[PDB]
Amino acid sequence: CGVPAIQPVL
Amino acid sequence: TPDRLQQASLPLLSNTNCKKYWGTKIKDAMICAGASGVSSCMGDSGGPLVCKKNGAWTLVGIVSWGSSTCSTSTPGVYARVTALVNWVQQTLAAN
Amino acid sequence: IVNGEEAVPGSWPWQVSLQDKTGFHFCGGSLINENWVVTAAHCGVTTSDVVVAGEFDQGSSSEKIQKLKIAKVFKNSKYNSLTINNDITLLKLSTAASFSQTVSAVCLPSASDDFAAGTTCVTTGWGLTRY
Repeated sequence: CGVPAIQPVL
Repeated sequence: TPDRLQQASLPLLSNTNCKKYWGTKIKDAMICAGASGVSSCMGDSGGPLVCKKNGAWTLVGIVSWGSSTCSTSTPGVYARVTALVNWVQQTLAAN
Repeated sequence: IVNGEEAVPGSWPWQVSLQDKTGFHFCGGSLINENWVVTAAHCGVTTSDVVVAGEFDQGSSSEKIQKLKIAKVFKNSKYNSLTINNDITLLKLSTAASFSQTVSAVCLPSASDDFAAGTTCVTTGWGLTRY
């Protein structure tokens, strides 16, 4: 859980 | 509302400091965040407030309520997941 | 979200949209596994509403989204609508979500997890960007 395959860019 | 998904970074506040804005409306199963130039608003309710803990995003709050005008200077109020996770674990186990 | 920015599509894979049968987005939610969604009790979700997973642009016709029906609505009996306290509702999907690159679960904390004042977190949603 909690680790997206597509990394969010903030 | 917008067509595409929006995101925003924002700081968590202590309930004590948050009561300075909301007074006694701030209950124990609530957590405040924001008052930083951004604000959750109508349509965002039920959505997540996530914090990265040990490398994974974890659900810290659920968009609950706040300023009737979504003032970016007032903190938003979220359901404090840590105070409700026992209910979640109980419901999932029984259903 | 007022003052937010557009997210990278598919980068918040647990974010779902609650839409009524009309197709109107009214609330957000988070997938905690393929059969359960956590959302707010104030959203007033019913079994006629749909959970939309894998969506980014609600105005696109070409996204492979998953429209999931709701079997049961579990409103925390501790929810106090007058005070908006314990504002949490679990939704059991009648049709399980299919996890992919764009659809997955968010972690839940331990009731003993500490999240300090000053910590920068992130919030997402399709709420009003201007009020």
